Amino acid sequence: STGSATTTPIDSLDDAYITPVQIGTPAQTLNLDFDTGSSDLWVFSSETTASEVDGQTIYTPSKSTTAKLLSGATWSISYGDGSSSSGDVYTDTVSVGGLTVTGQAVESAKKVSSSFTEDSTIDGLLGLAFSTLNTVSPTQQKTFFDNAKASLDSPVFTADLGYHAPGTYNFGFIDTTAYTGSITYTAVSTKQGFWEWTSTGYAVGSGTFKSTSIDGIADTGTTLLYLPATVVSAYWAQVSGAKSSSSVGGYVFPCSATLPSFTFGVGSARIVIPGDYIDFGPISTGSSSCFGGIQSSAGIGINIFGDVALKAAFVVFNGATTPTLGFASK
Repeated sequence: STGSATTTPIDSLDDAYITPVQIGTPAQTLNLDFDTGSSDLWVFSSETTASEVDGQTIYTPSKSTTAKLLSGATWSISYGDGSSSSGDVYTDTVSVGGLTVTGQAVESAKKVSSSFTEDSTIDGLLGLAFSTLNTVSPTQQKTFFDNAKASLDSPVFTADLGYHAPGTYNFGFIDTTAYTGSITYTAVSTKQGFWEWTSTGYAVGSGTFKSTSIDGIADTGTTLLYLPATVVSAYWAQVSGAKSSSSVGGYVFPCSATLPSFTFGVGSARIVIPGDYIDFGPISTGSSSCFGGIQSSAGIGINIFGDVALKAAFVVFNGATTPTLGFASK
């Protein structure tokens, strides 16, 4: 089997992407944030504290004839931006772009933190990291991809995120019309539960390529590109007026700037992030100070190839027995 679903930016900055997901019988369609940095499929629901729901579409298990309470199971998760949610668990039928999993753990939110409440466009998350990170207790649950893998034509999914435009998540096949040139595959460590890999270096604009190993994760749930402070400093030094602001919480730059591109290495191959991808707009409405899309990972504890990087590529998440990551230009 295969699945193919369009994923759509939630706002004009590509702060995140939502993908429609069918849950239950009859289908309840929720717009979920496909997150290769986590491993829980959770949703706003009929069980979510009413004051914490503001415009999201909710899953109502009692209206689904295939929903079953997973007795005793609870979940609780926190993300790198400090947001969180928790609740109990159902199993139900979940379909993405024509691909159907029965008995998928659907984690029903009883509580969500303010950032989720305040974001009316995201109805929940669909985790695509490794199932070892799944937070369900006392019986850990599998991700949608893990549950689907054996049924897929090929044990892969691909992320094709758009810049200020829709893109595609495919399951079970590689769309050879969706990228240019060749796909370069690179090794993955699953030891931390992430799609963790090692970039072979970087360049800033038209500058020479610096060969250096950068360990990081391919994380569709993170907006920006988080890299070592040395790298990030080298990038922003090429932007007149750019500075790191502790008050704002990262590098800012004059909105009047034309940003240089940023290249990252995948083996011998190169992915070029156009400068425009690195502009995340005024720090506050009407400001002429703009927030940078490349930020320091110092104090995160890990480098993160977030959407800023991934949307410049066609990315293969290969879930074969020995997982690997593939990147192509597009």
